[PDB]
Amino acid sequence: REIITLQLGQCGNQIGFEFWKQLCAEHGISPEGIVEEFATDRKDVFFYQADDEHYIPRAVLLDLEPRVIHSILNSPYAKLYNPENIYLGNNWASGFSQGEKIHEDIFDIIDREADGSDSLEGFVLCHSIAGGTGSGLGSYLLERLNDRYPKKLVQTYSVFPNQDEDVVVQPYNSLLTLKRLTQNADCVVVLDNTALNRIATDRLHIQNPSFSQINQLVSTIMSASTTTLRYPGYMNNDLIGLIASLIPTPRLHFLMTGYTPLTTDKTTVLDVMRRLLQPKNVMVSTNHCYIAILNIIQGEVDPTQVHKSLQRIRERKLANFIPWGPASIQVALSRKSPYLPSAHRVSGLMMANHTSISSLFERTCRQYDKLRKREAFLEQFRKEDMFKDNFDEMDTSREIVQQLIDEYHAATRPDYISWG
Amino acid sequence: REIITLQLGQCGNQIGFEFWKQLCAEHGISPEGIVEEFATDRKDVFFYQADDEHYIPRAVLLDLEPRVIHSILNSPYAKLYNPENIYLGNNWASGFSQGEKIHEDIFDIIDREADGSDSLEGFVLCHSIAGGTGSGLGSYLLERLNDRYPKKLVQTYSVFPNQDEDVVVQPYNSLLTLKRLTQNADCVVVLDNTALNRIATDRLHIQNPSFSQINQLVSTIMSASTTTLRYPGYMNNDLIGLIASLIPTPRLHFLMTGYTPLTTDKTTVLDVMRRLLQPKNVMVSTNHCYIAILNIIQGEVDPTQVHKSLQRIRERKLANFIPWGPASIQVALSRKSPYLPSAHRVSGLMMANHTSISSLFERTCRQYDKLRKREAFLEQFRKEDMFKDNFDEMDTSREIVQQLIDEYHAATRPDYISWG
Amino acid sequence: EYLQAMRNFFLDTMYDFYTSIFDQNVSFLNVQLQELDGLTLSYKVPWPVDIVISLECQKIYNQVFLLLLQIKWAKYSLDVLLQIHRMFLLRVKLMHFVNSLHNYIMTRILHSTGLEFQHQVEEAKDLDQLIKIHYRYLSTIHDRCLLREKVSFVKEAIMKVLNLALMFADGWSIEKMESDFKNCHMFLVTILNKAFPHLESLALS
Amino acid sequence: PPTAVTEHDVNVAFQQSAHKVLLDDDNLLPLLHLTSGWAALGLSYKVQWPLHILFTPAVLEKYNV
Repeated sequence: REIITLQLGQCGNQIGFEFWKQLCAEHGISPEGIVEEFATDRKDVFFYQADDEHYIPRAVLLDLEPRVIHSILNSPYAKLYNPENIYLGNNWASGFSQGEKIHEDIFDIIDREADGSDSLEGFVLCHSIAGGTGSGLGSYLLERLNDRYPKKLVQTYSVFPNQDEDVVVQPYNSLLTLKRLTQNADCVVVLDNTALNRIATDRLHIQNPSFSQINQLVSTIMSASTTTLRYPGYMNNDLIGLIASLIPTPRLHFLMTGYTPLTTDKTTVLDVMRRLLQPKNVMVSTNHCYIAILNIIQGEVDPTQVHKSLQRIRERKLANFIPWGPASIQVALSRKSPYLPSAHRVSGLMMANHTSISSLFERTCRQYDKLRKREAFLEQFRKEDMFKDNFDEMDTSREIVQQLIDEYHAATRPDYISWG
Repeated sequence: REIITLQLGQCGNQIGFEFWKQLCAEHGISPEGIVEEFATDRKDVFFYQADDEHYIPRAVLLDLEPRVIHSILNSPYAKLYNPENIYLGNNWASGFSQGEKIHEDIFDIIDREADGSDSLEGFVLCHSIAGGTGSGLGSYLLERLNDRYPKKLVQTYSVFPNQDEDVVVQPYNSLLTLKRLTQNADCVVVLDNTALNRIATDRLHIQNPSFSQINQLVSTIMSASTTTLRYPGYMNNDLIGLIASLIPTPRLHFLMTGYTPLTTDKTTVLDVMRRLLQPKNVMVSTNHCYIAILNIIQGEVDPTQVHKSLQRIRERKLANFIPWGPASIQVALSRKSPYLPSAHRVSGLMMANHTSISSLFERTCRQYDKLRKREAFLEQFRKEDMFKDNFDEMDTSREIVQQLIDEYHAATRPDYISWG
Repeated sequence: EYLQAMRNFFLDTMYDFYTSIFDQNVSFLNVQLQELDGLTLSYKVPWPVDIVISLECQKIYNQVFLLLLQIKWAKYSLDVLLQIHRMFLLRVKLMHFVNSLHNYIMTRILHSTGLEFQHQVEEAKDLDQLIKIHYRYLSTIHDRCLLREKVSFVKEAIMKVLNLALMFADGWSIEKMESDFKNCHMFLVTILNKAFPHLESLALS
Repeated sequence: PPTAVTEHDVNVAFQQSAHKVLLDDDNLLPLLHLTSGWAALGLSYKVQWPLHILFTPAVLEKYNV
């Protein structure tokens, strides 16, 4: 059903605008919203059911001090959506306080779009971890949505920040935002800028327009994640049916992503299964076994050979898995999307709950603990000081992520029949 | 039956002359009045039944200091009508006093046309709110008709003035004229120059010949409002049967208008129903629900799918409505008018009694109250001072429009079973 | 030409004809024509058209003509006007329902089926089949607009609300009308929710 | 089911569910019928019988199960 998309921060507004351009080019949509002469499919997931099928995206843009929003403005895709839901520092404290002072009218924008919608099923946050203006503001405002609407689902698209540390409060910003992602969000998809830049230098020799290329990558990711909804498929036409298979524990909602064609410039399903089982098709960088793996595929397949593919991949025993419990690898299939150029016809995408991300969390834990012991990298924000005199919110987040690391490592153990 | 049309003021004479050109081009009429070789339909609503069907319009032009009347003169459509019913400042007091001194001979022109007519059913006033020479004179003379003929219907075509305040007595002029519209008129259709200019800048990039374009718009409005009469339809061939459905309260006679094709440079009836249910097809700019909505349509329709359209729009429940009482949306259909070019074959027009106009009234109330408290924007007219030493006519009108605002807001309440 | 004139110059033009008598006699009808009960009308069909259009067909036309005149009676009596304030509620409360009933009879039956019926009679290739396709419209248009069906469980409300258009016209008490009106209205809505299909247009209103 | 009231209700609800998106008209062949109401669930359907004897009553009951 009806899901309202949230874009915020410089990075989040970038991939949100790119993804809306992707869905405008993808379906039979003009740059004005007009249904084209080649448009059928399910068109009410983010698309406003207008009379002449002006499929207006449910896209709420809220930031302050607009820079990239001007670049969004001089475009014909500012005529695709505008139900007047577009709204005009880089620290957690500054963004937090700026979100505090104007929370009411932007939440009125939220409420107007909410009652204007037929239903509400999820909040999709276009974001990046410590995204400058996105950080602080997004954690605050995410707390406002989670308090104000406890009956909805939260998926947060963000990337792991790698800017080669310059802001020195970035582990604090990511730590507090990660606390809010634990307690005010039900799904967080994070990706490594390092591994994506490695794949970009792998397939081609371009790494310099990294923003533009990464918009293509995560726009392919998000269109592939919603393709079973936006084109008539069979299952995971709800977000919640997709989320339920991944999560055995509502604090372990952090998923690894991989994509089977690394070049775009076909063959059977067993082959792409073996490809995706390799960790070099993964977009993300002791012993770690997955909790549950699920794959979406789109392309030209043999409908009987997918049975044979699962049969051979099983009897190969090409993976490990976790001691505690019967899960599986899970196959999901949908159509190859029409009305775009179709190169490398099989494109697969994987969502897996892996314990390897606890090491990445521990890296940020060690960075935060190091800068905390040194205590010269908070820069004494007055907004942070009046917000928290003792800075024990960071201590509480470090406690939360440590409890999650403990849950990760006891889930690696067969004693997750007992407590983790 | 027979309705005599009144055009007065610069604006009212403009759209009246344009509308008479519209009906001359519309029916089989020469610029001399001669019935043409393509002329059947009902031709006695404003058309004098001459022998050789010189369908002379019942058009009474009365003003003083003629400027635009000279532009009406050098035209072949001055030979369409002239039964000698054409007669040769911008304030309410000046126009009021000028209408006072010559009321007798122009009322003799009225009486001569009245007994010359077979019957009398309505006065259609071509006007604009605070139309300069129209204001004051029109309120005075409207009082003369309402006193002199209490058995007739008054419809006043006017537009809400937006000239970006320069005359500073304009809220006083509109306030007194609005008092006369409450107590000496039974129907007032007002339109926002702001929203019409917004639609003009929306469909095209022209806003500079705004007078010429707005003549086309309100001439389409008025021809569409009278099309069921001037072409053989079934119902609302009386004005009063049309007016009766809109009005539950004889002081709430102010109607909102919308028009379904916004471009002219077709499809089913459910679609235009959904279009007209959107507030962007409306020509006019807390919670506000309509009292009663009625629509006229002209075009190529399926006569069974209009049932299906009302069925689907009802079961959609795409609208709210008012607590107190069983009203409905009301469909009305007539022919698409022949002998003109027929582009965008479905053209719909809506009349609705909405409580949102009370906010517009309150805007003018706040403007009048502000200029009254400042008391430097009446300019001390001596005609106004001898007409009213204490200027309590404006106080009484403000009382009247406040009572109407109270009726509007208690009609928003379910307690309009009790008094409003 | 006669068939087109039938449904357009009776069953408008005849509205004013009825309204002049509304505010009598057998000679008044003729001078008004040449300018809620009773009311004959007389006209002759020529013999080449009388061996297609029956004599009994006039008796069928009279039945529907009477009922439509009663609708115009109640409609025109309420198209002259625009606890103490309770009368205005009784205005909205009734004007609704009479417009719904009128919309039903006019649009849903007499404009759908008649427009199809002209398109069907042009597909008759002879004299005799033209009689048959006509009669298979007559005996069902005589049924669709209520003249033989649910005569005292739906139709009686239409009968009793016609006098409310007179009682409410006089006053131009009030609560003692709406208590009766909402009860018979609710009987009608709770019967029509199971409905032949063309009654669902006013089942909802 | 009382089997005189619910039969109308299932079809009314079904077409109203269909009106929200995707075939608000065109293809009225499926109509929810009734013979718990899940264990008394039926359906009404129609195919062109002279032009489809591939579908029979037997073939469509097999699909219905």
